[PDB]
Amino acid sequence: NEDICFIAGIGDTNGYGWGIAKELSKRNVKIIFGIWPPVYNIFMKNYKNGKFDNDMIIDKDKKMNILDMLPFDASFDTANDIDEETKNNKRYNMLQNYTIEDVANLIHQKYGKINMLVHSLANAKEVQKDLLNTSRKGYLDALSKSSYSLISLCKYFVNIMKPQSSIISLTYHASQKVVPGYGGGMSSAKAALESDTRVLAYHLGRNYNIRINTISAGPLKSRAATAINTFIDYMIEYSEKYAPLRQKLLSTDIGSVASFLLSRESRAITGQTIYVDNGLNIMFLPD
Amino acid sequence: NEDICFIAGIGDTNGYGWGIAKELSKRNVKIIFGIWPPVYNIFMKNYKNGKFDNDMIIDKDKKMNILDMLPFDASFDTANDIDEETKNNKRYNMLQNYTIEDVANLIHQKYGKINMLVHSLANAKEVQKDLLNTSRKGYLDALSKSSYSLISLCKYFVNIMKPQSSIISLTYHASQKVVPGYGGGMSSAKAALESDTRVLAYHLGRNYNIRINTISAGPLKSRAATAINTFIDYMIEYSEKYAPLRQKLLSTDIGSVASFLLSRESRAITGQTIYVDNGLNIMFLPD
Amino acid sequence: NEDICFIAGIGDTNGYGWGIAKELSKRNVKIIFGIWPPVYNIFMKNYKNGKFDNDMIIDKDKKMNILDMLPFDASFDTANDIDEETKNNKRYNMLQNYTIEDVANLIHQKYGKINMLVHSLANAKEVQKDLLNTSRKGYLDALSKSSYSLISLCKYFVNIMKPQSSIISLTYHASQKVVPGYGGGMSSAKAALESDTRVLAYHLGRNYNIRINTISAGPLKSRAATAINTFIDYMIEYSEKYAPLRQKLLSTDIGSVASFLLSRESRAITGQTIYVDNGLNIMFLPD
Amino acid sequence: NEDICFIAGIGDTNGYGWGIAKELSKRNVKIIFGIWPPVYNIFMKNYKNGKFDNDMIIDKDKKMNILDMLPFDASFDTANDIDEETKNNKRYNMLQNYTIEDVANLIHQKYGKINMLVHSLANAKEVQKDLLNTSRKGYLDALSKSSYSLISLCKYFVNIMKPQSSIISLTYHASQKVVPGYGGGMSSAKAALESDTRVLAYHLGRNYNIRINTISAGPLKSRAATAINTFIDYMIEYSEKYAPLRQKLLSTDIGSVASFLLSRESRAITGQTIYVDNGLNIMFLPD
Ligand SMILES: NC(=O)c1ccc[n+]([C@@H]2O[C@H](COP(=O)([O-])OP(=O)(O)OC[C@H]3O[C@@H](n4cnc5c(N)ncnc54)[C@H](O)[C@@H]3O)[C@@H](O)[C@H]2O)c1
Ligand SMILES: NC(=O)c1ccc[n+]([C@@H]2O[C@H](COP(=O)([O-])OP(=O)(O)OC[C@H]3O[C@@H](n4cnc5c(N)ncnc54)[C@H](O)[C@@H]3O)[C@@H](O)[C@H]2O)c1
Ligand SMILES: NC(=O)c1ccc[n+]([C@@H]2O[C@H](COP(=O)([O-])OP(=O)(O)OC[C@H]3O[C@@H](n4cnc5c(N)ncnc54)[C@H](O)[C@@H]3O)[C@@H](O)[C@H]2O)c1
Ligand SMILES: NC(=O)c1ccc[n+]([C@@H]2O[C@H](COP(=O)([O-])OP(=O)(O)OC[C@H]3O[C@@H](n4cnc5c(N)ncnc54)[C@H](O)[C@@H]3O)[C@@H](O)[C@H]2O)c1
Ligand SMILES: Oc1cc(Cl)ccc1Oc1ccc(Cl)cc1Cl
Ligand SMILES: Oc1cc(Cl)ccc1Oc1ccc(Cl)cc1Cl
Ligand SMILES: Oc1cc(Cl)ccc1Oc1ccc(Cl)cc1Cl
Ligand SMILES: Oc1cc(Cl)ccc1Oc1ccc(Cl)cc1Cl
Repeated sequence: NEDICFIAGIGDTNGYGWGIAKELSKRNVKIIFGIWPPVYNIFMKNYKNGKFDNDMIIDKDKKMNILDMLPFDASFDTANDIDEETKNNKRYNMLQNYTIEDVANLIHQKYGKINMLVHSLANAKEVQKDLLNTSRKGYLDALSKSSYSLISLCKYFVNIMKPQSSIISLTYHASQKVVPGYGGGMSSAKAALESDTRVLAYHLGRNYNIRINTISAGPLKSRAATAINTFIDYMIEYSEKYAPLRQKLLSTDIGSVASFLLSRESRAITGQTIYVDNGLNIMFLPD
Repeated sequence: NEDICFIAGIGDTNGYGWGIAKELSKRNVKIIFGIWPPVYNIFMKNYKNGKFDNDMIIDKDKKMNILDMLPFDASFDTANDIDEETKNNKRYNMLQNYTIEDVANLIHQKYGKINMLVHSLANAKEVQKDLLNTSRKGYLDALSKSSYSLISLCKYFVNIMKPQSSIISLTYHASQKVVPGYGGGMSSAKAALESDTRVLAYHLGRNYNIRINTISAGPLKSRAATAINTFIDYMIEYSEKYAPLRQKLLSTDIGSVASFLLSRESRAITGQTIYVDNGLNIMFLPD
Repeated sequence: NEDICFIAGIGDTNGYGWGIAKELSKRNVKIIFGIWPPVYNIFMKNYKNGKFDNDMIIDKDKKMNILDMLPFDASFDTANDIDEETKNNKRYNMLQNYTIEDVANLIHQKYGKINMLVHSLANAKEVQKDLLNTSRKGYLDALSKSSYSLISLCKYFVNIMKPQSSIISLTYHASQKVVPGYGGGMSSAKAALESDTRVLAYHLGRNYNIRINTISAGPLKSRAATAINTFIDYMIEYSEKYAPLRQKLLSTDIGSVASFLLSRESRAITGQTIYVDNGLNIMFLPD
Repeated sequence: NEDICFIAGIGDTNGYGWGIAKELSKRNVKIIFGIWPPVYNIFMKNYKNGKFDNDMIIDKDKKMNILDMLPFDASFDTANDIDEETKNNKRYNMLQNYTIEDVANLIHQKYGKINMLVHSLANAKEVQKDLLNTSRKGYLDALSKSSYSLISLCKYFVNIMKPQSSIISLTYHASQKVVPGYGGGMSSAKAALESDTRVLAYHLGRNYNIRINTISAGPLKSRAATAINTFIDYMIEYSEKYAPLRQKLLSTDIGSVASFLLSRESRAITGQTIYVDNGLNIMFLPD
């Protein structure tokens, strides 16, 4: 009965955010996209010109249903946080209500309360450097955008969410085991995020009866995966060769798990890291 | 084609087996019950007598569709393995073809290939003794009926299963953290079950493209729970007071997760221990 | 043969840093203290006036041996990071060579290379708030001082350390399980630190043949423990009542583990979180 | 008083038992060997013949001081438990008092109370079969000789131990992550051992103030390793290539950790699985 989900983190149809949007669409959930300003206009132009029409197809006689597309920057908690330089940057100057709090309000004003929230974003200026070579600023940058954004998303979205709502984010196993190449303190950020998921599950469960979990996804060749210098090709080849299930991992494989976790079906699951990675995580060595 | 699930471990309607059966029925999965011989004839009597009618109600829609109900003993792998005493037993004498292999063959003969397997059983003759006071015979019994039974189930059932099939079992957090009353080597059995789940995931995944996972449930006042040392009333009271989600854990809460994990929706998840306990496992201590 | 250890984080003799210093002293390791400027002068004055003389006693006819006491701020990586305001702050104006890099150099110039390094510090402006109420600045503050400080300590100290050197830090179980009261993103910081310990173990082991581990200590009534608002009294009472070993946890209990980990005895252990907490961590519920 | 350690699981000098014996000897611990009857007389022959002389050398200082060497079978708890076949066996007929209880009594009769206990043994009749092809008899054998043996050891040995005593066993990471050749239910046995370590820690800690821990060792080319499926040459080659610390793992590396955990130095550590594998366990995949 009128399910509304806000997917924070979508710049195209090659990431998990898209896969999550498709699977939720299949379940008749109304989709609102939160889009980072640097790519917002290139996203809208593409969409308008029907460049994603093929990607919105679900099976046959069923195509995706996007309720809304909003500019969104998870760096900024409230309008008062936006530094003057960003406020007048070429790509930010034409946009408004793009902070975490302002999007929360905008959504509420326009559609009332929502019941599903997705954290599908991450960033680190120095992802290309290893932990040892990461500067304090670069490290704090990764934690701020990749980790804290989650806590902020919750602080502000819980006011516009109904009890028994569900919140998921996306993580990676480099938090628990060493993955060379996953630098800039991204591993640090994922560890924090998985730990924050537990602490948040406590507060949100007790105070609001809201669930929060995180999906630790396997490798997908998304735009950001390529920014890591290649790393992602190796990860994919390795996973397809050594995982219990040797099959290509699709963004919709994650989508359908996200979808389950966001629905009332998973009402007794909260605070968990759920692995959606073809079982790779359970392996010790290659064979 | 429809789906067929064999559920091994149903003795009444107050356990997880029944709850898993209910949820799969919502999805129109044809259900087959594996019933432990000692309680087979009383179960049949209660069923005939319409004592479960109410518990088989799904909603205005339809009622639980039970394909078949057969006697099943996880203590014996093949007909050869049954001893004199059991063969000579009041309850078993009147029944036949209840060993793991016999049941595989019988299901297959009658209904063909299945695609969903549920291990929802456990036993430990010395459950009421703490680990230090448990005998070798007692300890190996717990592992035999609660642990190996899973490996046996797989070995024999895989020949009668389709590719892309799915298997689940039930575990408890006592495997990972000390739970004082959970004796007799049940903690040990659960630890081995959770690890066996991984190894099996590797084997079944690579060789047959079949998934296996385990659900770590919170407390439910079932026939078996009632036997421990009351242990279960305490566990339930503690969970409902300190879990992130303060709400009654129902057998159907686990059922709906079991249903997801047994469907194609979770095609990318294998070898995992999913926690369905209202988030109790994430807590360090009472708050 | 001339063992030199730099303990970063010591404001008095009530914290772990002191306990680690005593146990290392007992092994004839030369001790250098790194002291945060806000408490440096009050520390020296106390020491000079023999206020710690009782605390330096080890058994009989054996008293602690402190090679040096240096002002140290783990907020600043190099002299170029120190903001002008701090540089002229009442407590910082009379001190110099107190950044991570400058202490590394100072130590090297004065004593040559060292072989043991201890990270025994932590801080968070908003420790009193829960994760949900923690601001972005407060969260980043905790990660910067509590987590990154470790990575920085390593980046700069590896140049002044011999191969087969050992590095330990101190962590807390709130990283893995929820501990209400452990706020400000300290839990976040500890999770990062435990994950960073693994990544660092990889780089330091391969490139320098240096080990790094972390001790997850139980509750101790240190100065900082009291800053958490009481929380620590509850933690201590709980631990003394429910831990496998019901005995008072002493700073020297941690000291002797640190000491082992820093010695060549632990040459095959790296990247690990070692629990020194009277076994509390292994418990699920109170009894 | 001096310390006495019983080491159960010595068959030659190429295993972990011997390495643990060497390191404890450095500390002047009096060593008692528990030797599996099938290899008792060849061990005695080799010893008399001075085949171990070289391996008993500690340094210019002193040589390994072995208090006693007795026949020990972890397959039998008491004299009553030995069957006809074993009683009738070539190797056993000439020996006596080799059951777990008999050995406890005999040590106690001869030397009094001990204070250090080492479980360094394992067995699995079907180790060369993968888990899916392992029989019930095979699986329960692995658990019986490799798992329960620990619980038995404790039950019987605690009466002959001082308060504040310490116990260790050896495990392998195959319990937590899939290691393809580690069959026969050895992975299962190790999983149960690691969990049993926690439960035992609770019981022994509260009731007797006794600690128990387990060491998860990396690969060592021992008699038993040589039997697996060569599995062990691969494990060793992989470990030496990908572990954080690229150096040969020696039995004495584990020995020195065992020695620490068995001393008062580790009074605050219990119920733990300590990893001594050069940090191999922290790696996700080869780099
Ligand atoms: N792709 C993988 O292999 C993989 C594996 C594990 C986890 N993940 C996780 O999945 C999530 C999505 O990553 P992806 O792989 O889909 O890449 P992606 O190309 O989808 O990028 C994520 C999106 O987040 C947006 N974003 C970046 N900074 C933002 C900010 N400050 N505010 C708002 N939005 C911002 C980007 O525009 C981008 O569109 C990430 O959290 C990532 O850590 C990905
Ligand atoms: N009830 C809980 O609180 C709880 C919490 C976590 C996990 N679990 C797990 O869920 C599973 C189901 O148990 P439950 O809690 O529903 O209680 P239950 O008694 O309803 O289920 C146990 C069933 O196993 C059957 N069984 C016993 N020995 C058998 C044998 N040798 N061969 C075949 N069947 C045998 C019994 O007939 C019984 O019906 C168990 O594996 C249990 O470990 C239960
Ligand atoms: N005390 C406990 O109960 C407990 C439990 C688990 C872990 N720990 C960990 O042990 C470590 C030591 O804490 P403690 O309990 O001994 O408290 P403590 O009173 O010893 O405080 C730690 C020291 O670090 C110093 N410090 C703070 N900020 C610094 C900076 N920017 N640069 C340099 N030094 C700085 C402080 O002056 C203080 O003396 C911490 O990392 C803590 O997280 C403590
Ligand atoms: N070797 C490795 O690579 C490795 C890695 C991790 C852990 N471990 C563990 O270390 C321990 C010691 O084994 P190892 O590697 O030194 O090889 P090992 O052969 O030297 O030690 C095993 C010993 O156990 C004894 N034993 C076998 N069955 C017995 C029974 N029923 N009763 C009493 N004793 C019995 C054997 O006589 C043998 O001497 C084992 O528990 C093993 O699981 C070994
Ligand atoms: O978490 C990820 C894991 C993988 Cl294998 C690939 C991509 C991932 O996602 C990111 C990684 C680094 C940065 Cl800076 C940003 C993002 Cl979105
Ligand atoms: O695992 C369980 C956990 C809980 Cl809290 C309650 C019941 C459980 O299930 C069992 C426990 C012991 C035995 Cl002998 C048999 C079963 Cl079916
Ligand atoms: O980690 C700790 C755990 C406990 Cl139980 C007590 C004190 C601890 O140490 C700290 C906690 C918070 C801050 Cl802001 C600084 C420090 Cl040194
Ligand atoms: O646990 C082990 C792990 C490794 Cl890598 C090598 C040897 C090991 O030890 C054993 C393995 C199997 C059996 Cl049947 C008996 C033992 Cl003593």
